[PDB]
Amino acid sequence: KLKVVATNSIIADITKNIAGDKIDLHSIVPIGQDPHEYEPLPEDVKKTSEADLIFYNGINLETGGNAWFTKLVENAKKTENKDYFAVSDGVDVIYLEGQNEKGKEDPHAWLNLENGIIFAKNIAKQLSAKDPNNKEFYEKNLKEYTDKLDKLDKESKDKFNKIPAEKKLIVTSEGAFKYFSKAYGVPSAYIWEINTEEEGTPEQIKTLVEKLRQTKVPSLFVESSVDDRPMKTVSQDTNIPIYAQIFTNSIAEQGKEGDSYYSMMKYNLDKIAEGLAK
Ligand SMILES: [Mn+2]
Repeated sequence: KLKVVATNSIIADITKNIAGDKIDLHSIVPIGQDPHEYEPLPEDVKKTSEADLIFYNGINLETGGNAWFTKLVENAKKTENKDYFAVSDGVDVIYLEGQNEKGKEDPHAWLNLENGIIFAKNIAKQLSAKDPNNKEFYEKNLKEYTDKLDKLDKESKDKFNKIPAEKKLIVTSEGAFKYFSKAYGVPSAYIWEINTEEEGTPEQIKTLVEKLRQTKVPSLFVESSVDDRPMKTVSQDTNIPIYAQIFTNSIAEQGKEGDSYYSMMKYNLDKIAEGLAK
């Protein structure tokens, strides 16, 4: 079987939905772990060295800071667009502070379903190229999978468009939902910008509190993977409740709610549409 390596559980789950049991799949960043600044273990080094095909997010998720993915593919003698592929190729990139320069791409593309569809298309393309015997199987699965994501995308856009505009604001700790905001027409507000060193300072908290007091947003949200003390403080200082915990960097453990890219996004979209209609 084709030996495939995915850098994280989101990419691995999309790959499973396209390839099923036709491949030997290894995921580096485990469920619930941080896909930025991760430290690969010897098993990840060995599996990457043996892989036929490697999938990574790109757009600086795994190549910024410690550049753990760059070190991994360099030590494995794997070549870009031959052995390893960025599944984000083709997304309409967002840049930090709206400044279009290499290195300023915002990595959080999968938080809108159109980009999850692009990820899937890139995965199906490269699986079909490396394993042409299963090309028809991968294309059938790609069509079924992207139909499922597209239906969820259309339903959620219809729900957000109904929400009174004065309520439509997605508030999270990190500014990680800019792709979500662009796709769904829901502006973002947050405590700290992407790549901030000190997360949840008194200055950051005070700044968001002052912004939110001038809005009618009825609910705040908090990422399940972050320390919730900064958002709890914002919630108490603004008197706006935290409606739900939401997924950002990972799917959930198998058997739990949100244990796939689709179910993670359905959970987020359901909780945010519900919370903002309050
Ligand atoms: Mn992030």
